[PDB]
Amino acid sequence: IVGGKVCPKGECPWQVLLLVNGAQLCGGTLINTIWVVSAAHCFDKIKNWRNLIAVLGEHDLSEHDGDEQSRRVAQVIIPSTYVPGTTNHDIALLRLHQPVVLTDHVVPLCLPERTFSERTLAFVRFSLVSGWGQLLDRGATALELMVLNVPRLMTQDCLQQSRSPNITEYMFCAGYSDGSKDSCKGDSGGPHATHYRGTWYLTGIVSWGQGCATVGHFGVYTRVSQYIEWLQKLMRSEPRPGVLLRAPFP
Amino acid sequence: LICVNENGGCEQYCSDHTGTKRSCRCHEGYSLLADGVSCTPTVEYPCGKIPILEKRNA
Ligand SMILES: Nc1nc2ccccc2[nH]1
Ligand SMILES: Nc1nc2ccccc2[nH]1
Ligand SMILES: Nc1nc2ccccc2[nH]1
Ligand SMILES: Nc1nc2ccccc2[nH]1
Ligand SMILES: [Ca+2]
Ligand SMILES: [Cl-]
Ligand SMILES: [Cl-]
Repeated sequence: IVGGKVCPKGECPWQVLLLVNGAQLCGGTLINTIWVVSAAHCFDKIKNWRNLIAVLGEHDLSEHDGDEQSRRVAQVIIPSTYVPGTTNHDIALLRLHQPVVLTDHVVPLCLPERTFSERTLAFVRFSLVSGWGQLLDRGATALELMVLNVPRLMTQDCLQQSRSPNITEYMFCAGYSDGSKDSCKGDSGGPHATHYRGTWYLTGIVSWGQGCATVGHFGVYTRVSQYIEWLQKLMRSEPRPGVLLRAPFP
Repeated sequence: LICVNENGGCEQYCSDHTGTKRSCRCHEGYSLLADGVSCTPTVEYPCGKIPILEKRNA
C-alpha cells in the first residue's frame, strides 16, 4: 500500500497473509472460518501447492505475539474463465485445512448478497484496501499491515480520467490518479472492504494496475459482486483431491 | 417500499415480493428485529464488525 497508514492491530481482522515456503506471496480476505478469497493471479507460478500457508491475526511481521493463526491451504479454486498471465476473472477461493478460531483479532468480512452489493454497496464512495505490499513503487514491502481509503469510479469515468488491458464488467477502478495513494505489488489478493450501516462487506480484490501510484492511472479491483453465487455454490461443495481446482464460471 | 431505493429501508439484505411487499433479511450470525429492518448480532464474532471498536464504544 502506497500513501496509507498502519491499520491499528485488530482493526483489519479479516486480513489474510498468504505465504509460500515462508515467503510473502499475497493477501486475502477471510469470509468465514474455513474460506478465504484472494486473486487468481497469485497462484500463476506455484510449483509445490502443498507449501501454501494462510495466516490470520497477523499484524507485525517482525514479531510473534500469539494472536496469529496459521493454516494449510487445502484447495485453491479458480474460475474456468481465468487465463494465467492475464487480468480478467482475477479471483480464487481458498479452503483452509482446518477452521481458524474467531477472536478479537480474527473475524470474517461479510460476503454480501449480489443485489445488495450491486444496488447499494456499489454506490458507497470510499472503501478500505489493505496489505503488507510495497510502500512505494520499486520499494520495500511493509512490516506492519497498512490500510488506505480509496474512492470508487464508475467504469466510464475511469476510462475517461485515465491517461493495456480493458476494464471489463468483472473489474472496477478505485483510488487516485495523482500518484499519491494506491495498492501495490504484494497487496494483491487482499480486501477492498465497504462499510454500510455499521457492518463491513467484501466488494473487491486487489488485482492490478499500471505500476503503483502511477500518475494518470487508478488501481483496479476484481468486482466481487459478479462472483457471489459462484462462491456460495463452491462453499456448499465437498472437497476434491488435488489443491488446484478449476470450476466452471458462471 | 422497494429494495432498489434506500435499500428498502433494510439494514442488510432486501427481497421484493409480489405486490407492495418487501422482506428484509440478515446475514448468518445476525437476526432481524421486530422493526422488520434492523439486524442484531446473535454470536460473539459476527462478520463485518471489529471487536476492539465495538467494545471501545460499549
Ligand atoms: N498455476 C496455475 N494457475 C492456474 C489457473 C488456471 C489454469 C491453470 C493454472 N495453473
Ligand atoms: N494499483 C495496483 N494494484 C496492484 C496489484 C499488484 C501489482 C501492482 C498493482 N498496482
Ligand atoms: N443469540 C443471542 N442474542 C443475544 C443477545 C444478548 C445476549 C445473548 C444473546 N444470544
Ligand atoms: N459472548 C457473546 N455471546 C454472544 C451471543 C450473541 C450476541 C453477543 C454475544 N457475546
Ligand atoms: Ca506478528
Ligand atoms: Cl458436491
Ligand atoms: Cl496436488
